[PDB]
Amino acid sequence: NTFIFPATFMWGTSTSSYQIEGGTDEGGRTPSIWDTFCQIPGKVIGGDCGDVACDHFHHFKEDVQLMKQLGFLHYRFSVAWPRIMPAAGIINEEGLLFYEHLLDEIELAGLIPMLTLYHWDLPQWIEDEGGWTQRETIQHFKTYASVIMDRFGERINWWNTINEPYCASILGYGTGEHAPGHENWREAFTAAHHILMCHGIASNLHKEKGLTGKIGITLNMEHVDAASERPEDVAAAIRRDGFINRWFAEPLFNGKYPEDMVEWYGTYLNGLDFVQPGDMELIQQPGDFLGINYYTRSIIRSTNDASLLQVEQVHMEEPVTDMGWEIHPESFYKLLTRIEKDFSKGLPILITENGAAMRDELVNGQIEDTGRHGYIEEHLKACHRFIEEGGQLKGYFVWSFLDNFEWAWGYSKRFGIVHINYETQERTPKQSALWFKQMMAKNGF
Ligand SMILES: *[C@H]1O[C@H](CO)[C@@H](O)[C@H](O)[C@H]1F
Repeated sequence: NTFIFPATFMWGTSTSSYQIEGGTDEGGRTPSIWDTFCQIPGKVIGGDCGDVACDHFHHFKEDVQLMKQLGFLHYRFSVAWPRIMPAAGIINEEGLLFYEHLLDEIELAGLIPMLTLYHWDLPQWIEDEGGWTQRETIQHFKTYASVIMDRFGERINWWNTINEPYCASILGYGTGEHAPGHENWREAFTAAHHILMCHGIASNLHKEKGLTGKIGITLNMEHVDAASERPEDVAAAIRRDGFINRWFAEPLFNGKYPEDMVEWYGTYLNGLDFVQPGDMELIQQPGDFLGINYYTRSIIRSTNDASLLQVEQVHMEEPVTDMGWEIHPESFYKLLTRIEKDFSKGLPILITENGAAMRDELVNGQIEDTGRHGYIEEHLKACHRFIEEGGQLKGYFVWSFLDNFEWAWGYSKRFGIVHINYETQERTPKQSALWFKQMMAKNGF
């Protein structure tokens, strides 16, 4: 009973610029939308902000070194837009420089990087103009994406255009739970449209520059189950499915929005007026791979409330993380299968984010995060069953190399395999991290 992964399975770890970097007002960086957002009372637990965070801006050389010794060959990070374009058309050399020195270390250590272009930290000066609700913002992204592709490109093996368009649009302008924090469904869908286009934008700039590195977008997807066999619950699950999965996957591989969902939104879509000629075509560019982020399945029931979807999420209390998320690895194998079947039916699948947050305690310099550990392994068994069965999964990046700013949850939630002591900023690998190093060694378990 062993699980040996492919010979070329890419193993790595992922992080995000605002979530770890710190150095918010250093090197010319100007405020991002989350710096404004974290300041609104009640938006983020304990009022935590991305101020300092893990301070990766100063400890990066050690962190990359710490990765190598940990056994990792791939590292996915993101570039802080506010660090590159602190203002309308200016290009901050000091910022392009930080990532350069970072890349030096990546290569010096002998690792293969994956640069994520957009990971929710939009420049506040851009949100001032209307942010993602304005087509013009797509032009500002083109500017940003070109600079980074020209300044590099000859050193990037994998390009990750947008990380989870669903969060940045639905949660950022619709539910108000992420930054900038608007509660307007007409904006959320307009924003989802514009961010989805920025994926095409970067994919075009990619072909024109003739870069050789791979390119793909990242969607957070979730397997959905109906709460009961009642017709309304089944309909409820369908809606939730199109809401998170189909509304972003459909345009990516089919060049269209889910018809059923388009109807359910109706008025809020304003008749798809935000869609201009050539937009859908621009958006339908799968690229060389499809990045996926998964954590747990959702159990859905119907309600007749005042919410957009009118769906309720049954809160499974059985085996859950410190975040209250159910631990159902079966659903991961199930979601991966459904992703191949539709949409990627062939195209390489890369798991750009998978992990869990548990309560961590130090026992004489070591953290026995048996819980987190069991979570990675079990979910890896699902990826293994997908493979072996014909699954095109070519990689897996454990989410959070280090504990970091967990958005609205702040620092209270730790996804790291490496412990961060925020009073001293010192790093300390968790048992789960040691387990991963051994695992990648034998390339299995
Ligand atoms: C994947 O989800 C985790 C857990 O919420 C976030 O910290 C990452 O930014 C996201 F890409």
